[PDB]
Amino acid sequence: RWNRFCRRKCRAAVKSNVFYWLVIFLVFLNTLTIASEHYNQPNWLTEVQDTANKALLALFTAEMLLKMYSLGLQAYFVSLFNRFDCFVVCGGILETILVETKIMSPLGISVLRCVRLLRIFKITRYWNSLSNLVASLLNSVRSIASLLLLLFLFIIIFSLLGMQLFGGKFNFDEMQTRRSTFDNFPQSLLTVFQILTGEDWNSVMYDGIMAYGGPSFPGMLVCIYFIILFICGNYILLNVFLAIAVDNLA
Amino acid sequence: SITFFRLFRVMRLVKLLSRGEGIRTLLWTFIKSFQALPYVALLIVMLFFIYAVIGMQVFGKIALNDTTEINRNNNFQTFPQAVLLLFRCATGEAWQDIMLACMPGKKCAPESETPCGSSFAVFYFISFYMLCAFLIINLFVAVIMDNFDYLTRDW
Amino acid sequence: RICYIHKASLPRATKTCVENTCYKMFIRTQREYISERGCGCPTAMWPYQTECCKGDRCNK
Amino acid sequence: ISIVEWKPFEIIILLTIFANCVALAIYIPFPEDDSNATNSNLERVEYLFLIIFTVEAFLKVIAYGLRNGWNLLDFIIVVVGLFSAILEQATKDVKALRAFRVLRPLRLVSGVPSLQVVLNSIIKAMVPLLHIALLVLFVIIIYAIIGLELFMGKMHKTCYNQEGIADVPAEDDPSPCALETGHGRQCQNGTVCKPGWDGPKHGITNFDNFAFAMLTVFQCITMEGWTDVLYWVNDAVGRDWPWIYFVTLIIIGSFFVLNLVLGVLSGEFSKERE
Amino acid sequence: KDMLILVDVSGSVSGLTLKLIRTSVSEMLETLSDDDFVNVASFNSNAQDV
Amino acid sequence: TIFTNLILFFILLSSISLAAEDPVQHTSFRNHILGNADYVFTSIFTLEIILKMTAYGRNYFNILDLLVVSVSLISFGIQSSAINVVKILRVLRVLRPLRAINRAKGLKHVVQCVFVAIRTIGNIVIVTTLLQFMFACIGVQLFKGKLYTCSDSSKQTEAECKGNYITYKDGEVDHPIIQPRSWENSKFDFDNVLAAMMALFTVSTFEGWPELLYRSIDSHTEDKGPIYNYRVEISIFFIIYIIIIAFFMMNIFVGFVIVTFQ
Ligand SMILES: CC(C)CCC[C@@H](C)[C@H]1CC[C@H]2[C@@H]3CC=C4C[C@@H](O)CC[C@]4(C)[C@H]3CC[C@]12C
Ligand SMILES: CC(C)CCC[C@@H](C)[C@H]1CC[C@H]2[C@@H]3CC=C4C[C@@H](O)CC[C@]4(C)[C@H]3CC[C@]12C
Ligand SMILES: *[C@@H]1O[C@H](CO)[C@@H](O)[C@H](O)[C@H]1NC(C)=O
Ligand SMILES: [Ca+2]
Ligand SMILES: [Ca+2]
Repeated sequence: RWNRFCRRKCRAAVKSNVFYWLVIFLVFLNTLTIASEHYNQPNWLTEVQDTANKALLALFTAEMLLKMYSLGLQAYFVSLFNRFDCFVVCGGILETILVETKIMSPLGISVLRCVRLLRIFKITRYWNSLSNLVASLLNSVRSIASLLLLLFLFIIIFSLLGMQLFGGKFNFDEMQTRRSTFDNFPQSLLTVFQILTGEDWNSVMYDGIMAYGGPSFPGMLVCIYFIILFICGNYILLNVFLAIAVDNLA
Repeated sequence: SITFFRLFRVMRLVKLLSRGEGIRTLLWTFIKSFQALPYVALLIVMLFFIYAVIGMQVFGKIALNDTTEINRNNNFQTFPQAVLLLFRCATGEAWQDIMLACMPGKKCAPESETPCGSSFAVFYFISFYMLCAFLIINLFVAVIMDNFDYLTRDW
Repeated sequence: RICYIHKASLPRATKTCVENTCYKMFIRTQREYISERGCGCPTAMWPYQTECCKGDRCNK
Repeated sequence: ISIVEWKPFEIIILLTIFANCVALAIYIPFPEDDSNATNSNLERVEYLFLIIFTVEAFLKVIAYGLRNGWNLLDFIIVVVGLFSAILEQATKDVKALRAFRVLRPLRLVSGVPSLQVVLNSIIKAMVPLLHIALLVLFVIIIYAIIGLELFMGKMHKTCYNQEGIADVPAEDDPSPCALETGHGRQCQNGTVCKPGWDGPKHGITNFDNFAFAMLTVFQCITMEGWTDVLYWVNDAVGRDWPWIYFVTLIIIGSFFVLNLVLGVLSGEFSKERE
Repeated sequence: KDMLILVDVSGSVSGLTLKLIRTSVSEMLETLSDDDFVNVASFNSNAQDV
Repeated sequence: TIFTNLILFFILLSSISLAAEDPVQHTSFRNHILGNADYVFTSIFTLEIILKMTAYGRNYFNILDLLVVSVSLISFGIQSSAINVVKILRVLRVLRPLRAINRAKGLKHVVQCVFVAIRTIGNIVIVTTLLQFMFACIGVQLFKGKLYTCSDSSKQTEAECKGNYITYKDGEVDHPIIQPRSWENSKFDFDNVLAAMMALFTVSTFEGWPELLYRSIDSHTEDKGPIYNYRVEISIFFIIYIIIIAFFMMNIFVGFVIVTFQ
């Protein structure tokens, strides 16, 4: 009833140029604070980068509200990028429960706030294609998820068959304990993922051949598994990660 | 001599391969597209030349120690061998290991009169990889879009 | 008290110090060649690793 | 009985296949016949998980008269399951028949409409990439044959530490050598080296038959370890002409092959988009 | 003492584990004087004496 | 186009002269035939400027020509400190081939096409490097100093990992060999942001990443040794990084190039 000094300095103060251009400065400060850390840090850096965390979080949490009753709740929550900062601040004020027993440590959520550094990118050339980029990648998210789920099912099937064939057979008298095995399901999944990306796909094949006897007629027939895995996995990788890219980007 | 002359029969085999309308159409179109653009290969050639000379002068003086990733086969000690090393890095085999082997403090050849090596290895073996990837992708896309008219035809 | 500190790892020039811990900065793989001795227990960049001692010229 | 084939049966069967998949996920293999209690319970559960499929398959045949495709696949996995159960119970073969448990999730995935559609799209996109699958088959043949002519068994010598036959004592990486009058890697200081050696990598990687050289060419085409083979054929035959093989195979069979695949796929994608 | 060594010879100890098991047992029998009695058994779902 | 031929021959022949040198040796006959080879080239290369300078009074590629000829003009002298400055101008002789880019038409066309491609894909490159920085920052607070290990697996502290220990050849108990005990960090660590920026690049190149995965899996505490399969849920970091950066942001690069050229 008496907002004759509230709304005038609500919309015309959060969108009043300097507010932005200084929020960008504070975002750069936050990313500097989280980035400027290493192993065996000095005492002063550990103190300052721990003090400044909440010193910036309080200002940004206030900025939440200052922009909230300026554009209302509907116009605040409609924007997808607004909800990203919403989740960032929610996690920031939430991490002071699990800070008791580390778990997430200083959770890498303070990083994810640099997506609000693309605010500077906003005015850059063809930023209204980057918004279009994520727009398409989220509009076709159903097809993207279906393709990814089919690829994941292919990986799961070739991991189950992998652990059925070479389960508990990579146990030779040699001293080392090579970790590209098929013992558990996580290990089989990691091995299948490693073979699918090509990296050292010929080093697990040799183990598979040497485990199933050796170079021979029936023994050297299990390379068919690795060959089919490589061919089909690369083909599906192309059909997913290039169809998504080409379709959405075009 | 004799080993060379036993080989021709695989050419009759490749003629048998050439049999087929689709194979001939695809292959002839792609070869004519590749010949249509000979100035896109003289970018990768230039890149290989420049980085071979640069690496030869900077990082190639080390002794051929068989226990590291520089030996009688992998070294900068001659232009063909340097080109082979760059090709191996372009295919991405052990480029990080060669970068580590080019780190400074490696004993160099006694015939040359442990201060040998350089810290330029990171920049060289990262910039070469990125630039080679870009140039190969540019060649690929150029030859693809020169034949795009054939590629999408609705026979 | 005395351990040689320098920027260029090759010449290995001598510089004074005050910390009672002389370190040893070497590469993670080629550890035979010592890049930089000195004083204090600093942080090693890549590719490097540091071993820190209890006295002067302990690094050897 | 062709009235219970409605929704409840479908969702129930999908849940059964999903539970079978998770059961296979837990199963965990053990070296040389060992087993814990979980493997002694999952083998009991994968009897109800077989009775359910047997009951499902018994009604459909006397309800729908096997040619639906995925129905045929379900039938094969079911009959293999009963045969496996009978053999396991009567023999106290395990390796052979526990493999069809990965065909089972295929029958799972062929229940959801918008995953069958995606697979149909993928298979439809695979059809144009058949000439560029024939030309990749007729390169690993032309070069395998050439490798047969050039490097037939030339990589079977290695340093042996002259003082007794011993067993290939030369670093922790046995590498081929030569006979000085040859052109390979001389063991130089003593260590005269003689034939009778399995191979560079336990005998799996070498140009001996049309099988071990139709796999060595494939590895050098996927570019994962072609330098290791180049060095092995280099310091066993010489360093003059082993590169005109291993570089002309990758600038003809791994770039001009990855170029056509990308071109055809991009073309098909553009056509489908139009 | 009256040591009695039980050795797990089930399937899961095949490979590196058996090599260290066969060496560790060989090096605890060497901590025994002539005043001590020792036997070695093994179980693989059936107890026995090796 | 005679003079243009008169050069496109000489510059390329000078390039092949500077290519077939003697890397390892500083004194030889190949680097003396090619040591005094560049006196016919250097004067005729300089004379081109003299003939062309008085025809005008400056465009862009002429600056490159001036620099590539001044490289020889200066490296002939210099003297004094013959341990540096000569050692960088020796490398700076890699700009002779680039002189041919201007005196050969079509080469400018393809170079300009590549530079406009840079202009188109700078956005994707910047996004990829920003995500690299982001993932490095997350990984720092995840593997900060936990990737240390000792040569002896029975010690899990830098203080304890000292002195000597016994190593057995090929797992044979009858061949013991004394080795020292060394607290060695991983080849690709995560101690700071910059180191993670290189480790993640090597991961995205699909080279040596299984070793990093199976080393980070065994990490439990800072400044301590590894534990076999202590955490297997940490593989999700690498899986997500490979899916998002090594697959999505590279195929998006390729698709951008393809759709732009189409
Ligand atoms: C990968 C799937 C989709 C298709 C390929 C089937 C694979 C897994 C099959 C086809 C041929 C099979 C081999 C045929 C013969 C033998 C010899 C025997 O003494 C051990 C099993 C072994 C070595 C089989 C292992 C599994 C095998 C390699
Ligand atoms: C994975 C998909 C294709 C279904 C599973 C098919 C494959 C993996 C299965 C089906 C038939 C199986 C074979 C049938 C019989 C035997 C004989 C036995 O002495 C060794 C295993 C061996 C050789 C089996 C290996 C695995 C096998 C080839
Ligand atoms: C160089 O080779 C010698 C002899 O093989 C070896 O003792 C030494 O450790 C090697 N040094 C390096 C840095 O590889
Ligand atoms: Ca590789
Ligand atoms: Ca057991």
